[PDB]
Amino acid sequence: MKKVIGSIEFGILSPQEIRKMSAVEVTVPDTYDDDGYPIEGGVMDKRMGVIDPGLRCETCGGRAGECPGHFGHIELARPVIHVGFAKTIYRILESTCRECGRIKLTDEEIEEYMKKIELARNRRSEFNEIIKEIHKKAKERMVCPHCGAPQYPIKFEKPTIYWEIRKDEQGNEYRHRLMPTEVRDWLEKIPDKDLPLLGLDPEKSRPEWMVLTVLPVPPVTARPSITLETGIRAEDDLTHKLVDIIRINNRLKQNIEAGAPQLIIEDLWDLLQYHVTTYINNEAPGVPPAKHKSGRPLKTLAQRLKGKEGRFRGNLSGKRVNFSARTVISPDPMISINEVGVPVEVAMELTVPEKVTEFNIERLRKMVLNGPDKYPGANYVIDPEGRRRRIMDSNKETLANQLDIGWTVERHLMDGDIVLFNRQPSLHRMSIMAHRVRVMPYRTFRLNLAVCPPYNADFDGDEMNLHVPQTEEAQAEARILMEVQNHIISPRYGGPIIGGIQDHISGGYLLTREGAYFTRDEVEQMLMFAGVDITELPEPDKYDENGNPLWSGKTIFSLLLPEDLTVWYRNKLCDEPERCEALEKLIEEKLMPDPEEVRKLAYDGFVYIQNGKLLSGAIDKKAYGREDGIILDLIVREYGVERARQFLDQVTKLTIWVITHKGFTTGIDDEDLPEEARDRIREIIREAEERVNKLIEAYKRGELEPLPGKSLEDTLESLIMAVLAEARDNAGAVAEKYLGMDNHTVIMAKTGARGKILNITQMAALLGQQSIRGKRLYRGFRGRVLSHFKPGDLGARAKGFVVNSYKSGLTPQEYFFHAMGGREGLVDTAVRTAQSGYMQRRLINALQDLKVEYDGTVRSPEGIIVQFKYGEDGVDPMKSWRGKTVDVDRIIVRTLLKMRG
Amino acid sequence: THWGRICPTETPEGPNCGLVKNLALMAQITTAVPEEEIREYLMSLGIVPIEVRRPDPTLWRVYLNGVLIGTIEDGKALVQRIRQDRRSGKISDVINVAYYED
Amino acid sequence: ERRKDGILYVDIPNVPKPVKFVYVMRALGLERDKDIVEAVGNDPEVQQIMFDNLEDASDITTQQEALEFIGKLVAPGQAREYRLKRAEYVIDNNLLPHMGVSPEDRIKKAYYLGMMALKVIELSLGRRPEDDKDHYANKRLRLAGDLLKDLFRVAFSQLVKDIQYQMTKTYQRKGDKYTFGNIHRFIRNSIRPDVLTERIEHA
Ligand SMILES: [Mg+2]
Ligand SMILES: [Zn+2]
Ligand SMILES: [Zn+2]
Repeated sequence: MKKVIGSIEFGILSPQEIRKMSAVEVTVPDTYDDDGYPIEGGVMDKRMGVIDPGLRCETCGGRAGECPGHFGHIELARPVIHVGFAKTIYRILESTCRECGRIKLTDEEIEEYMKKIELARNRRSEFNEIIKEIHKKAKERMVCPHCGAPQYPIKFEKPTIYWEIRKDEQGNEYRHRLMPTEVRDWLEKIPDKDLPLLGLDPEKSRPEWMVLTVLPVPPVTARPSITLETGIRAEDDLTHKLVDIIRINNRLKQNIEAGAPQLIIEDLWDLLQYHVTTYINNEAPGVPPAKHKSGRPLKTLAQRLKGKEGRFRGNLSGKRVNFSARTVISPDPMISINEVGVPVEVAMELTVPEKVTEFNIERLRKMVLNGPDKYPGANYVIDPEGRRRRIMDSNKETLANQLDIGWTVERHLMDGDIVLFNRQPSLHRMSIMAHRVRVMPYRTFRLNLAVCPPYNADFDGDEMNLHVPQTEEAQAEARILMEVQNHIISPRYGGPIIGGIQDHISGGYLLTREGAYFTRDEVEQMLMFAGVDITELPEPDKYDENGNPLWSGKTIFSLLLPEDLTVWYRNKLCDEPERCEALEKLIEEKLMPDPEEVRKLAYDGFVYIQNGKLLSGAIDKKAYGREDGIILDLIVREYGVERARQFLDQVTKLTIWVITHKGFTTGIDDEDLPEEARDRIREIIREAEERVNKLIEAYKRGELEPLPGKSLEDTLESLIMAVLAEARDNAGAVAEKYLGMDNHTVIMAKTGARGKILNITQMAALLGQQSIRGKRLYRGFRGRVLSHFKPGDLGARAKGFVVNSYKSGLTPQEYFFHAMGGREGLVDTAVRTAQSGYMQRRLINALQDLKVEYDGTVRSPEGIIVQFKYGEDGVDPMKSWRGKTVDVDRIIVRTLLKMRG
Repeated sequence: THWGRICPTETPEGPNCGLVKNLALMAQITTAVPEEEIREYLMSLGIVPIEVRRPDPTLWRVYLNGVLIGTIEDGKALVQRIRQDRRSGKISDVINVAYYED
Repeated sequence: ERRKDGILYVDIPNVPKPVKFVYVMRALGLERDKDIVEAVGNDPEVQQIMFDNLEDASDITTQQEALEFIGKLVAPGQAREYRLKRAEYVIDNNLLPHMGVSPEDRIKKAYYLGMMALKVIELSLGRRPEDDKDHYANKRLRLAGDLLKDLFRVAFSQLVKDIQYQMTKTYQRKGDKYTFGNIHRFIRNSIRPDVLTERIEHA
């Protein structure tokens, strides 16, 4: 019984429609009356609808607040030109014969233009161009091809005055004003077949209807009297304009019926036209804006729509939606990735409506007995009829014994309910996801750490919002479409986006590091902590000196992987490619070598898993990191989403336990270098400075070759920058060479958990050149940056090259240069946000309508076909492996291993 | 040129970055001395006013608070004399003098 | 400004449109072409540049009619005296007002215009570089003292206007015998300090 508007076609109303659609013929300019009652025949009649309280509508019989209002019409004495259609009318007049009214065009031209219009229907711009071309062609013509009668030029005077420049018997050109009746007579004779070329539809917009003969009156609800603080019924501007229209119409009619002279009839006609134009649009060009009773321009129909806060552009907005909360977030890895911790106070306010049935009557009875204070309680109960009551304490004991099927209880949030989670600014799709509630004390939205990357959140004061869907359909949509599990693989690049970040990588490396063994106590404790379901330990690997059994980390990790997973790849720790070559040789030769042989050839740079057993390699970013998560991707794409969630939720806790109870830290001595490395760095710096000075001298004495792209100075600057960058790279290479892998900072950098090699270089060896907008520092005094350098100096030290690392400490000039660099970085960060936001807004406004049809095609909102078989292959980027439609190599290897095993 | 006058680090983050600054600890902001006393001083130093002569390629142009007031020769000697008088206590410390050889 | 053709122009804030440079110098009483050239320097290329500029002026205005032309730009009042007064007003109170507003100050403003034109010419020829707008030699700080000075100036102007209006109204509604009978109370009873107090406070 409830249908959905499938389309809206716009047209021009006909006078007959306005007459029959309307109910009351407004004739008397009557206001609200002294007693605030609707006067008969007034602007606010009772057939128009009632907004005043305590009376019934005449037409529908509805009380104020339930009567939608009804339309009325005004019978104009003389035709009036609509302001909006004035330009269209003028264009039409220049294209049709004065006598026949047909289009002044040859039949062949008509056929050609009709074909072109049929082809370019959809494209609005091309349609307008064709219309303008036809208008120009017709207007340029002088003799009607059908009648041969002359067509005196028509001149348009803004806003609604038309002049026909006619030639007298003496040849003088005089302007003859076209009265609206003449325009109507001209427009009526235009046949239907000529309308499509003229830019019209002969079923919804006829040219005769552009000139108004009947003016509809909006209902009282559309023009309500907002009243005033004093009680004065502050009227609507539309009401005042309608009153003036009625007065002028009656005056014009009575003078017409009294045989008045033509001049006064013309005066009243023009007054009516001006009033109508200012009522439709009070800001129409060439129209004096009508003043309110206070002397301000009246807001009219045009102004009521073209407002940023009006119906257009105003309904779309962001306001305080119901059932929402906002607070800071704190981390906790003890909950599953698809769970969120909610404070008790929030849970006691964001109620969710639940209808009581046979299988949940007792739970709701207990909840309503708890009242609105105990946590598992309710705040409102709705009877089957529809009244709402607050539980409180007076009637807490009742409303439970009288609660049966058909009631509705607004219980508090409980564990398992579905809830959305948002972080602003919301950039991509993953910024809103659905979580499961887990009510815990204190006041913070607890969030699992593996879910941080998609949200792009850090626990340094960031705030998040959650919304609680109310209806069952919304809850089902959130649960099935929006859960965190389904969004492991990012739609952008087809790889994972949920995975370990900082400890989940470093601790994994510590666990799987070569030569790492654990005692029985640690093994049992970490397995129980991770939640892994086990009941007997595997066979010990290697015995302690005093006789205690030991277990290598690789087997413990292998206890998590599925029973038939098999994969091999090269991680980021590969520094001796020969060993990787040997392992690849063996694996490719056999496809299933005996695990004993692999043990002798094991190397932590080459991960190899056979039937769920980790035989070689170590865990790093490429295992289950933010991107390139080979193992996590394999689990997602081969064992289903639930298995992937379980694997992530176990490996996270296991790695956290091992890093917590194994010890991980960093001190000031993590970037202490031996004396030889310091001497090497010092001599590198000195040599680079010497070369720079040599370049400067060569430039000074005219010995320089300017490449075509640059002048002498620009070439000099390019050479200097290249030399300094190469020197910094050499120093970094030396520092990296002398820093061992056992160093914790080096571990963090190499595994990719956090930081880059450049950070170690800057902190230990050398900071390097400082630049602004890709150029050497130059903005300062005349010829020098600081005041402590000789003017006209281009040496490396004097233009932003700093030679002290963070450990050694910066001299004041170096400190100032570093400040310049940091300020530039901050400014760039500040501006790029706005620029990217603008670009994204443009792209979304352009592309947010495209969708995949049921036949695989992608169609524009106006019906144009944009793409057959979306993506030219039909593969969702999420489902794609890494861009490839099907990774047939993995398929071949996996099937061969499964069936040959 | 912000060295010693504007703190190079303390600045808000966001739209106001760089546009809002804080004075350095050694910074000192000056007030104004009566300008006609200073003008009388430079005139006594021997700068012939612009009404009696015109700028020439071999003449130095003297500006006071940005307005040309006369011409002189050997501007270096003039600025040396003014500085010596400033640190001899003859005139106030508000006066600052610089010359451009270019 | 120096256009791409080499012809100089001056942009007065009140005058809606730029004026040619030699016209402006002649309006300030500097009429001699030799003196106009001398006021900007003696470098021969600069001399030739201004020879071209005065040739562009074509001696259309030599002593007068420059003020009349300016009056043509600045809302001509259709009267010789009206155009003359408008031209001299915008000349005195909008061409370097820091040099003074008396008609005598025009001859002094001529030299400043000349040195500005010399700066523009030197920049055109590359003899001097651009001026760095961020250099603190070119920046000043508006302290609390001068801001208070400006606010107090505005408030005091308002108070003076109110004083004049109140004095005029009281005289016209009471007659001569009261005003000059005892001027002290007459002056004292027209102050209305609340205008000043509320203006400064709300600012
Ligand atoms: Mg943050
Ligand atoms: Zn009704
Ligand atoms: Zn015809």
